[PDB]
Amino acid sequence: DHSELLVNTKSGKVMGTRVPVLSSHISAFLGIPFAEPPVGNMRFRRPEPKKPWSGVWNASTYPNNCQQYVDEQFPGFSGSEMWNPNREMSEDCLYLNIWVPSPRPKSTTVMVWIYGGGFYSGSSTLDVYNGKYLAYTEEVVLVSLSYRVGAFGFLALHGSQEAPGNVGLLDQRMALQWVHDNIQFFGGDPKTVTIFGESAGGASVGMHILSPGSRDLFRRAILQSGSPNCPWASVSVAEGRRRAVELGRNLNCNLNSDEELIHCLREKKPQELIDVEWNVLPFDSIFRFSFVPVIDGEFFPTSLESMLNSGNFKKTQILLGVNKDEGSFFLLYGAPGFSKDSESKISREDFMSGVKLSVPHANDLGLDAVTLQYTDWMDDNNGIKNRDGLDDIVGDHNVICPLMHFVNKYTKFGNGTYLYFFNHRASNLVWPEWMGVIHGYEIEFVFGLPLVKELNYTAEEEALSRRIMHYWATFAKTGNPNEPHSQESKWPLFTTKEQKFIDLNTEPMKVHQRLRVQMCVFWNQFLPKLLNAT
Amino acid sequence: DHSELLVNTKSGKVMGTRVPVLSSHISAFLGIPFAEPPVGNMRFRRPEPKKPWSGVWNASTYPNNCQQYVDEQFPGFSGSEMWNPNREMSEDCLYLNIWVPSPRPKSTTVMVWIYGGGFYSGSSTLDVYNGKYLAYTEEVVLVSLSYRVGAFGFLALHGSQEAPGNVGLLDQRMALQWVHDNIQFFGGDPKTVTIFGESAGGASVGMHILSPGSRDLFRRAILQSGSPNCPWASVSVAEGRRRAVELGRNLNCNLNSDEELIHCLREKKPQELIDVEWNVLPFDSIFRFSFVPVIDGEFFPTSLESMLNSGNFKKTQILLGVNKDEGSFFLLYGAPGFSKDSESKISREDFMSGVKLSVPHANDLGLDAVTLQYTDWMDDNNGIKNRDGLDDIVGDHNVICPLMHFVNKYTKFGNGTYLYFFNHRASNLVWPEWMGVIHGYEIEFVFGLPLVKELNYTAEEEALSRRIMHYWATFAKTGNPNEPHSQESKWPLFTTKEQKFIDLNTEPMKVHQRLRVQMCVFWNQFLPKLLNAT
Ligand SMILES: c1ccc2c(NCCCCCCCNc3c4c(nc5ccccc35)CCCC4)c3c(nc2c1)CCCC3
Ligand SMILES: c1ccc2c(NCCCCCCCNc3c4c(nc5ccccc35)CCCC4)c3c(nc2c1)CCCC3
Ligand SMILES: *[C@@H]1O[C@H](CO)[C@@H](O[C@@H]2O[C@H](CO)[C@@H](O)[C@H](O)[C@H]2NC(C)=O)[C@H](O)[C@H]1NC(C)=O
Ligand SMILES: *[C@@H]1O[C@H](CO)[C@@H](O[C@@H]2O[C@H](CO)[C@@H](O)[C@H](O)[C@H]2NC(C)=O)[C@H](O)[C@H]1NC(C)=O
Ligand SMILES: *[C@@H]1O[C@H](CO)[C@@H](O)[C@H](O)[C@H]1NC(C)=O
Ligand SMILES: *[C@@H]1O[C@H](CO)[C@@H](O)[C@H](O)[C@H]1NC(C)=O
Ligand SMILES: *[C@@H]1O[C@H](CO)[C@@H](O)[C@H](O)[C@H]1NC(C)=O
Ligand SMILES: *[C@@H]1O[C@H](CO)[C@@H](O)[C@H](O)[C@H]1NC(C)=O
Repeated sequence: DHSELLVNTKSGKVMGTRVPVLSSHISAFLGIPFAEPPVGNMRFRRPEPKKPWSGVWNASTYPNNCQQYVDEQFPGFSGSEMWNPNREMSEDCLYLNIWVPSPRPKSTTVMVWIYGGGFYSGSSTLDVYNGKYLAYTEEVVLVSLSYRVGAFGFLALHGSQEAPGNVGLLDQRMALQWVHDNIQFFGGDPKTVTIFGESAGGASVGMHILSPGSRDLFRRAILQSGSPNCPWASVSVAEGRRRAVELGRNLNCNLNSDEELIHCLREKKPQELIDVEWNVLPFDSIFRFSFVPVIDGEFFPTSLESMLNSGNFKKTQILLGVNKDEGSFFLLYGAPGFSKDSESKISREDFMSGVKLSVPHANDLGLDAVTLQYTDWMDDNNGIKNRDGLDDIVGDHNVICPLMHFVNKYTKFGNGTYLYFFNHRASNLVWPEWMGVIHGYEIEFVFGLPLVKELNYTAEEEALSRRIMHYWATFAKTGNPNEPHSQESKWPLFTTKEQKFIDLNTEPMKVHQRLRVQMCVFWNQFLPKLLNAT
Repeated sequence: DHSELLVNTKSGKVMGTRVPVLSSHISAFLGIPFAEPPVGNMRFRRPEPKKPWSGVWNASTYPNNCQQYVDEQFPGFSGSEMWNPNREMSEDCLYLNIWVPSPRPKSTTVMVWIYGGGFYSGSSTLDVYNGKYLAYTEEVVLVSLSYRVGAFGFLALHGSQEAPGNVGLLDQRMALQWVHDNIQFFGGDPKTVTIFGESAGGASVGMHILSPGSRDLFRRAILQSGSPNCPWASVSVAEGRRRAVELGRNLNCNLNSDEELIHCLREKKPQELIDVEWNVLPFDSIFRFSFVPVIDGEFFPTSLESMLNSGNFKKTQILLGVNKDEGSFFLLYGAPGFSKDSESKISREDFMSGVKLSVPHANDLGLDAVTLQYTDWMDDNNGIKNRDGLDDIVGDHNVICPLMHFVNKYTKFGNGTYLYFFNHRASNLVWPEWMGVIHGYEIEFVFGLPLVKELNYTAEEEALSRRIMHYWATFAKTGNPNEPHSQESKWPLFTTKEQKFIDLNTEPMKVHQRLRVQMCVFWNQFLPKLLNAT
């Protein structure tokens, strides 16, 4: 061995780079390969482990991002563009990044970040996912992985080994296997790996908790605004096959066999796929994504609900939560009457339109039930109430209530649950006020952006960020976000009986109980019963 | 003619009696016949007009009450016994009573009282229905009528002219015809007759508004805690026939034809019928009564809802309303966990039991919907909340929400609607506090009991009574409860757009809008849709 930036791993040697962070410096190993390029005939296939290399892999720069749909709704607007790929796209995109304190630790807590983006997009290289603040401030080794999205990751033709489904999740698993096998060389402890992620990454985290083939590869878990049972995070194998054939149909493929369909899809340029990906959804919907995880009998041995009910999952500690206005983004992008530069007060007809888009699988009685539950009939033409109503419908149904169902099912068998409600609206938010505390906007706090002066956060936002980062890292280290014997207020354990959680914001800690219970009884128990009966 | 107590009517002469009232005196003509005794072979038959008589009918004393079930739940307790027959019972019971100011007016406003009691009980002669205070204080001629209840009034074998159904309602119509024909001799104006009643009497009032054969016989209407469309106030002709045959079956009757069944029922003593009357209900229920009005194609030409929708009803002014805790009585008598001398905090299981009794025609999804609508899931074991919840369920479903549906349908075609919410709990109430403002407990205020010192009301309750009596009588006189050009606060008109109502209590008037709208959308629109689909 020779110097701090050189690490010899089981796949070969890697040379990283020294990075400044908050007046100090750490090491960064960017763009390390964890799988063979899933290109050509390996499109849609399971990933294969990266063949070891001779020489020194240069890991001074970010890798390519996976091939994906790029948002152009607000060209140049920082609010949207901060989510788009900031590197060239390529199918050659299975890489990971590691930020390591300096001096190199010996055996320290590891955190592995799994990006969101609806299973159709996302990048490990975004500015908001820069691991250097968290690695430096909390003294963790912070890994970000990547995985195939869209059809490249989730095209599913169950029965075929050429496009089985779930390959994106197997990408994530392979990176976790590599971390298990190699992170000791960077000074990480492979026995103390926390996986964490947001939205689709939060669902993904839950999915590794459930999947037998993944559970052993990590210790602990954090789920931010996402749950493995969310209504958008998986499809049946029949629905997967249906969408894959419809994809073929949109590209004039031969549909006579899997073999013909796959061969045709493998010859298309990546953009051809992405150009028609959104055409295969079965309903007029918002918060529904075309190529997502499939309940295949393999990655997931049975239905998610039967797994949760029977305790068929990894038993460990989890820390998880939701933002106050999870719905607002999806409505802005997808529902009539919502706009970025308006207050977006919603008429009764835009309301009813929005209900239908939000619960696309409901029949008419079901839509009446939703409408009744969320309408203030003493004031039914209030545009603000209609707007916020629909924001709650989308948030509750797609994020908060499936998370609460997960949390209640998990807590029965698990070894410690910590639950949060993030309701701080950042002082420098570029999105309009009506959108509130937006899906994804806790991530900048978790990654320490407010510690960076030039980004224009307040001092109280810096404090909030430091507190969150320290909850997250102390939890990853110990299974408990609270500092042993500190003076600070204690985040209590969520238990089956008392169902406690805390808010996360710049005000003194407040403990509450039974997060959105009234609505979640509707979404989790009554409505599914209504739709099954009718 | 000769003196004030002697009146010559079209049926013959009547001698009344002079009655003291509040330091003064008025005349009372008690127990005047309006139909032939509906006895023997006339049991279950339409009423026949009373044959005129020679000589002077002595009308100095109250008539017999109709044959009915007598409440013995709290023997001797004034709260219950004030509702029971206070005269001997007889099938010979079709009489009316008239209270007339002194000196005899010439042509004054007339108010005709139709008692409640679920169509199975009630009496014109109760102390709480004594018309002398209202007649004296407001200078109206106050009539109370009677009508056959239970099977005697409502046994229905559609197709037969021996027991057609609705004969009790035809009793009421015959008394109204007699008033139309004869009240001028008492100094009443037959062109200005208001019919008013409570619970089943309120439903009955609505029924005469709807029925073509009754509409012409009165001018204006007042409905207290009852609506013609209430779920307990009518049955289909198939359900009527079913219950009449089951009545036969309970009495070992021959069931081979209507002719045989009726003949057998006509030989029974009245008590035999009453002893088994409650056995014929199709469900385990509260707020459901065995022999009630039938939707026959004659009294009611079509379904009540089609009548209301098409404007097929008398167009006039109406004044109507509800009490705050309409449910409490039915729960006390009928639901587990409610008792008179306890606070009646209700367990979750007594709650679920009570929901089932309250909505006996719902399937299991429907019961889940009701449960969800009325349960505070942040506090679901609160015994007080469970108690009050069920009190609201019973009240909303059986009284307030059908009244609100009636009020909204009527107001579209009608000529002026005044709506109230009576929420004063009397200072001397003998029932427990949990029961609140009980079904029937506005009646003592409408009839002026609080003006009587010995009855132990407060001075503010006396004021309330006087205000109510004056609303009721000014409305009966003019079609508007408000005094032209007075200084007092104005009860506004309920309109389709603004849906205003007032509270009635001892505090300054408050105007509100959209009475229990949130719950009434559930009962009136969503739940019936849910039960029809499933
Ligand atoms: C986590 C991850 C990402 C986030 C995010 N990204 C921005 C979301 C990008 C919006 C594109 C939707 C159009 N979705 C589409 C797709 C296709 N075709 C389409 C064709 C027509 C219309 C829409 C289409 C094909 C490929 C798949 C997508 C944003 C937010 N939070 C996030 C939190 C908050 C607000 C702004 C955006
Ligand atoms: C308007 C009119 C009457 C009212 C009233 N009357 C008191 C209500 C009497 C309770 C009896 C129910 C049992 N109903 C029953 C019947 C039969 N059999 C039964 C057999 C078993 C059990 C019950 C039975 C046969 C005949 C029909 C009834 C009361 C109130 N408000 C009223 C307002 C308020 C509280 C106290 C009572
Ligand atoms: C998490 O699991 C640990 C250990 O498996 C639990 O700690 C045990 O608690 C039981 C009962 O209180 C004791 O009998 C054991 O001695 C404990 N084990 C150890 C090693 O401490 C702990 O209670 C679990 N935590 C939660 C929140 O369920
Ligand atoms: C009740 O009916 C009366 C009369 O039928 C209504 O008064 C009429 O109002 C219309 C339109 O404002 C006028 O053209 C008539 O001249 C009025 N008639 C009389 C004789 O006054 C009255 O508006 C109705 N009230 C309600 C509340 O609907
Ligand atoms: C590694 O490759 C990157 C690619 O841009 C380059 O910028 C850098 O100079 C290279 N460093 C070394 C040590 O080869
Ligand atoms: C911070 O604020 C300045 C001054 O208004 C502004 O010009 C700049 O764009 C902001 N910087 C960032 C990184 O948002
Ligand atoms: C009328 O009959 C009643 C019946 O009790 C009786 O009390 C009263 O004395 C009679 N009065 C006359 C004038 O006959
Ligand atoms: C009125 O109050 C008195 C004194 O306590 C009581 O004894 C009496 O029963 C009450 N009277 C009535 C009519 O309720």
